[PDB]
Amino acid sequence: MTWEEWDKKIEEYTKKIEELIKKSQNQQID
Amino acid sequence: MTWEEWDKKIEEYTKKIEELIKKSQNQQID
Amino acid sequence: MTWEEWDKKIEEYTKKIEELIKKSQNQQIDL
Amino acid sequence: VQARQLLSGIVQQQNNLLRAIEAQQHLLQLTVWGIKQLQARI
Amino acid sequence: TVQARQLLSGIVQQQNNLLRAIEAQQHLLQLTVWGIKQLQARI
Amino acid sequence: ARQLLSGIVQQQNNLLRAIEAQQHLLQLTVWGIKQLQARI
Repeated sequence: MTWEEWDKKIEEYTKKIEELIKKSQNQQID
Repeated sequence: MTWEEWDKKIEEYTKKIEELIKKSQNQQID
Repeated sequence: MTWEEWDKKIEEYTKKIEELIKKSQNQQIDL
Repeated sequence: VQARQLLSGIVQQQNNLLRAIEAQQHLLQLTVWGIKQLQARI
Repeated sequence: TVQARQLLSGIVQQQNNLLRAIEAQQHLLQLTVWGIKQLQARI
Repeated sequence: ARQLLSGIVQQQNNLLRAIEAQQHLLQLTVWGIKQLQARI
């Protein structure tokens, strides 16, 4: 683990969740 | 954003996460 | 609270989440 | 058998689970702001 | 059926598993909220 | 029946995967806090 990787993994794991929320919102509407 | 606003949003999201968990438990016992 | 206990509580709950995520993997019904 | 008011409860429980995940995601986006502002002053 | 009585049993069961991981992540989040306030109070 | 329980089950996988990626974020915030705490 490293700081310059910290800022990289934070941004990529943040987007992984937001897509999974968008996917969970769509599956919810049913 | 200021820490004085940071604290306001923390104790506003926390009080609703606990509320959502309150609902999820009362719905879990069925 | 104390930072001594903070090290003991951070590591205690991380193990509880991993065991709870491990069981969710062993109990996810991928039909 | 007559799982009507059982499935229709699982759906609503799966909704509040989703909202609790969305609210923790906001909370986590408030923590990353604190660590990147505490780092800026170091 | 006996299978539809056990599929719902497993579905309800893992609805409990998803619920308690969210509970255990909130405890971890509140410790991160505490560790930030304590470190902020230093500077 | 097998269309809702197919969707309900699918949601349990979608909610699970969002928890795992959220745990990855939590471990990195704990990392950053301990790297700053060990400096004070």
